[PDB]
Amino acid sequence: DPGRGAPLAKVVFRDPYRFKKRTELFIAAEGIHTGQFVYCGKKAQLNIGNVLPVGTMPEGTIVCCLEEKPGDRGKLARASGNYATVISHNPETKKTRVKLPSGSKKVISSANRAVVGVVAGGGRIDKPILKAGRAYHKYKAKRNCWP
Amino acid sequence: PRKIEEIKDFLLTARRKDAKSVNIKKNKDNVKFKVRCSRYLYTLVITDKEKAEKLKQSLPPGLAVKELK
Amino acid sequence: VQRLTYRRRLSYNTASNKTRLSRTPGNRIVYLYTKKVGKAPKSACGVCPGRLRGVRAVRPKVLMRLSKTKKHVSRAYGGSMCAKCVRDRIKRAFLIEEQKIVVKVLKAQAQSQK
Amino acid sequence: AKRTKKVGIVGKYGTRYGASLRKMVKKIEISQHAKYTCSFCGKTKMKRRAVGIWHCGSCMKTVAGGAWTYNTTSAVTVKSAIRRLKELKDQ
Amino acid sequence: RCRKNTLARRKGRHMGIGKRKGTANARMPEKVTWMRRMRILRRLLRRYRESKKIDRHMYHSLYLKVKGNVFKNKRILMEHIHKLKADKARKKLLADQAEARRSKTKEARKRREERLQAKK
RNA sequence: CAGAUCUUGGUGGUAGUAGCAAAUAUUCAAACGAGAACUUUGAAGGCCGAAGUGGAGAAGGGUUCCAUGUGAACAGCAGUUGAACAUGGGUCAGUCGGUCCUGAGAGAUGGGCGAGCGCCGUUCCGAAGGGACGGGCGAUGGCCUCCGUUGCCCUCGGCCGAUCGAAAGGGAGUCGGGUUCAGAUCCCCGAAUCCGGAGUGGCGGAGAUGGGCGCCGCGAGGCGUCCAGUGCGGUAACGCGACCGAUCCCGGAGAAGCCGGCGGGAGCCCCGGGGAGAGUUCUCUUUUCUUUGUGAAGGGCAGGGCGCCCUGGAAUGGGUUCGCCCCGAGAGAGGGGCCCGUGCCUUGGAAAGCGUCGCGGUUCCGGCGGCGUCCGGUGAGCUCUCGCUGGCCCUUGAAAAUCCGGGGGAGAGGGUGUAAAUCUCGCGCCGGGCCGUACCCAUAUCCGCAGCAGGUCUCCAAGGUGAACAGCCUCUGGCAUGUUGGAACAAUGUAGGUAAGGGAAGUCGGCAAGCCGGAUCCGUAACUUCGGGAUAAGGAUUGGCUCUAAGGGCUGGGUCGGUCGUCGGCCGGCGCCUAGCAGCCGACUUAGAACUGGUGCGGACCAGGGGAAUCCGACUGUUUAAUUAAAACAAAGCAU
Ligand SMILES: [Zn+2]
Repeated sequence: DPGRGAPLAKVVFRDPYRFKKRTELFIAAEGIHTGQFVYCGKKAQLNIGNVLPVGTMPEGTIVCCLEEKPGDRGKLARASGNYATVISHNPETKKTRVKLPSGSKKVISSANRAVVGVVAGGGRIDKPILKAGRAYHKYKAKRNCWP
Repeated sequence: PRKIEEIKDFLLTARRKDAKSVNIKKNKDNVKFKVRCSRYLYTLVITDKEKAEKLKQSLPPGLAVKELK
Repeated sequence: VQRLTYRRRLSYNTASNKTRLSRTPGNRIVYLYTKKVGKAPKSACGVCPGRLRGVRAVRPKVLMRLSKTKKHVSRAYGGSMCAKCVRDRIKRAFLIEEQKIVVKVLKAQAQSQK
Repeated sequence: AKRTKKVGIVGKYGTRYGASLRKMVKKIEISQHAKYTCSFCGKTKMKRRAVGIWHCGSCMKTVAGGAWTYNTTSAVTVKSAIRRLKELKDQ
Repeated sequence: RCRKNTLARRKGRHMGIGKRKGTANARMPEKVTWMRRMRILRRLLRRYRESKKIDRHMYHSLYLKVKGNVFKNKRILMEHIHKLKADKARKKLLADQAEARRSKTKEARKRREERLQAKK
C-alpha cells in the first residue's frame, strides 16, 4: 500500500446472512502468507495474524492493530513493525492494561479486538537513506512536505 | 471476396434471386468468374480454357454480361 | 527516402496512435493505424501467472462478435479457470473437494460412535 | 573477492556518502537482494518484492516478512511465546 | 567514387592507425566479438554430441571450459577434442585389456577348481 | 496671459543628417509591359544538407486559402508582385474526431451556519430505489387461436450518490485508385466492416430422427406399439458450424513504471545479376543515374512464444543462455495442443498504378494499343513493432463506461414428426441523426504595438568520412542571403588571422588568445573514506601502395543382379563421409612485413594545457526571470 511500510493483506470472508464474498484489508501481521485461514472472533485460538478480543487472551500476549474503543476497527500500534503488549486483566469492571509502543501504559476497555503478532515490515529504519533523492521519492508518495 | 473451389457452388452462389451480375474475365491463362452479390464478390478460379465455354452458356439466366475481356 | 505523415489529425505519439507501415498498390508507402493487441484471460484461481490457451486473445469489445467456441474450452469451468488450472485447479478442485467432504464423514463417524 | 577488496555490493557508490554509512548499508543491501529458501518448497527462490513483502518463484506464495530479511529476530521470538502461551490458555 | 574506396577498405587500405577515431570497443565491440564466439564453440560442441564423436559427459566439461574461454577459437577446440578423445581411447584399450585377462583366469580358476571337486 | 518640467492642437533648427551592416551570392538571356538591380521562364554558379531554409499536425489566427483584375494608400528603396485593395469561388463522413467514461478536482438537493446576496459540506444528523422476471384477476387489439399491450396486487431489487470534468488518457468499425483553380480515409469507381432493428419464422442448416418387439413382403422396404433424444471427437492439452436458460454469485478483458540484454518480422540502406529510359565517349568504363508493386477483410502456410498435455524416470548428474535458468513438486529424449501470425501464396488483382515506344480526338477524350513490372545475398546497420529474460526502488508506478467467460438450475419444450432455443452457423432485407473538416503551424498567416535575430507542443528522418542524429560535402525537396542597390578601399570601429628575438618584463589580476587535444602501444606519484586520484604526469606510432597470417557458414557418403523410371525408390549383397576430410559461399575486422614520399601522415572538420599548495562548502541539486551562481538554501547524517 503506497505510503506505508506495513504491507496490507486481502482477506476474504463469507457473509453468513446473505450470499456473496466480502473482502477486507487487514494490516498484515508477520508470518502471514497467502492461502492461510485467518480466524476472527471470540473463540478463535491463539496464533499469529488471528484477531481475538483482549480479555480472552492470556496475560503477556503481543497484539497489534489494537482498537481504542469497542467497534472502531483498529487504531493502536499498527505502524511498520510495532506491537502493543497486554499486561494484566481485571475481570471486574471489564478493563485491561496495554503497553503501547511509546511506553505509556493505557487502561483500555476490554472486549475490543486486536490481531496477534507484530506488524510485518519491521526494522524499516535501519538503512541510511544515503541520498537526497531517495528521501525525495519517499516523501513524494505521501503528504507532499519534504524539503 | 470469397474463393470458391468447385462448380456446384458457383450456381448455388449465382442462382439466387438477389444476384446482380457475372464478370468472366480472361486472365492470361486461367479464367476468372466473379458473380457480384450483396455481400461478396464470389470469385471462381478455373484454369481450363476448354471448360469456360462449357460454363459460359450454363449461366442461370441468359445474362452473360457484363464481362470485361 | 521516406516522407510520411499521420493520416489523422492527432500528431502526438500517444498510446492510442501506434502505427504500422504498408505498401499500397500505387507503390506509395503509407501509414496504417493498428488496433491494439489485447491479452487473453487469466485464471480465476489468481495464483497462476500464465494466460489461457483455448480462449482467443482480442480486445474486450470484440468479444461481442466471436462464436462461443472461440471464447472458451469445452472443459468444465472452461475459459475462466486457467488451462494450467484446467490441468491444476480442476485437478486441485476435486482432490481438495471430494476428500474434504470425505473427512467430514470420518469426523461424523468417530464423534457419533461415542 | 578480486575485483574489490573491502567494499562489495556498496562499490556502486564510489567515493560518496562516507565510510561508516556505507559499511552500515553493506549489511542490508546483501540481506535484501539475496535469495532465501522458501519453506514451502525448499527451492531457493524467495526474493523480496517490495518493503516487507516476499514472493516465491515456484510455489507462488507471498509471505509478509521483515523489511530487509525474511524474519526479524523479535518476530521469531513473538512466534515463540505465542506458541507457549497457547498451552497455558488451555492447560 | 565510394565503391572504389570500399573495395580498398575490404583489403586493408585506408584503415590503419591514422584513420581511427573511435575507441577499440566502438569499432568492433567486445560483447559482440565474445558473443559470436560462444555461438560457434557451442554450435560445434552440440554438432559433435549428436554425431557421437564425444558423449554426454565430455559435452558438459567442454561446455563449462569454453565458458571460461580456455578455448579461444574453433580450431583449438577441434584439436583439443583430438587430444582427449584419442587418449581416452588408449586408456580404454589398456583398461579393457586389464580386466579381460584378470577375470578370464579368475573364472578359469573357478572352472579348474570345479573340475577338481567332481573328480575328488 | 509669457511663464506653472502647464492642457490640447500645430510648425521649425537639428536634417536631406543618424540610418536602411545578424546568418557566404549572385550572373546572362528572353516575356508581358509605359516603365524593370527586384515579377515570370530558361541556362549557369551557391546555400538549407534530413536534430532542414523539407513534407504534415495540435494550441492560436478567422477567410489570410484559390482564381480574375487594380495601380489611391501599406509592404521603412522599388515593384508588371503581395500577406494589400475590388469582385467571385471554396471546408461534403455510420467507420477521422466531438458527443459516451472516469481521473486530480467542481458542484446541488437532504443537513448546518448566516442580519444577507449566500456559505460549509459530498454520504455527511436524510422515508434517496419509479425498474424487472414471473404469477392471480379485470381489459382491449389484430386471423380477441395466439401473441404484442395495459391497470391493481404478490414477489424481486443495497440507498452505497444528482450532474460536470480529457478534440493527447479509456472508447466496435475504411481501405485502394482517380478527381478540382481551392475539398478530399469526406467526392466518383471498386472492394470491406461495426452497431441497431428482424417485429406474422425472409431462407437454409443445427437441436432432428433411434431401438427392441410384433406384421407381412424373398428383399427392397413399407405395416404398428412402447419407451429415448436440450449434439459429437481426443487417454490429455483441446477440437467441431451453431448446440436451451432467469433471479443470484465468481472471475477476466478495459488495466499499468523506468532501464539493460537478446531474438523474430517488416520499411530504409547495401552488394551481384536481367530489363526499360537516360548523362559521358578528348582517352578509359559489359557504363554511372532513376525505375524494377499489390490495401482492408477473409482462406491456406512459413516463422516466433508457451509456467500446456501424454509415455518414461535422471548422479560416472544433466540440459542451457550474451548473461541466466530449470530439474523426482518429474531433466534430457520422442510424440502432440494452443496463442500471436503486421511475413509468404491466394481470393481483392490487372481491369487499376507505374516506366517506356506508337496512334487517334487538328480542338475540350481522363481515349486506343505493343512490351514489363524479373532472379538473387548478406547485417552487432538505423527506425517501427512483437516476444523472452533480468535490474532498480523506505518510488510498487490510474479510475469508470463497456464487453466477456464460469458456477447454479427457477422455468420452457414434444410424445414420434414435430417442437421451445440458437452465448447468429451460413445467408438475405432496412437504418445509422447532430457538430468540427480550407489554409499558416513560423527568421510571413500565432504572442511580443510590425513581414521584430526573442518566445511557443509533437510525427516523418537518405549517401560519404566518422565511435555518432557530432562537424563537414551531396541527392529527394526548398530558397534568393532575410525592410534596398551602385562606386571605391581613408581613419576609427566590429568580427576574423599571422608576426622576427625575449616570454607575464603588461596588469588589480595570465582578463583575452595560445599551446595540449582522437586512437593504438608502454608508463602512472603524494594522498585516500581503499571505491578513487587517472585521459594523472611522461614517452613512441599514425600517410599512401603491395602483401602476409588469423578470426566463419551450407551439402556429403558404394561397385552388383533383378524389379521399379551402372542414376535413383526396393530388396539382398557391400560401403562403413571410421584418423574428419572434400566442394561451394560469406561479412567485415585485428596483428605483422616489404616499397615509396621535401619526416609529411586524428594533414579540412570534431577533439582537455599540466603540476605543488592554502581558505570554503561534503558530494549530485537549487536560487536573487531583468547587475550578485556563491563560501548563500537544500541535502542524507546527528540531536532535542
Ligand atoms: Zn516456494
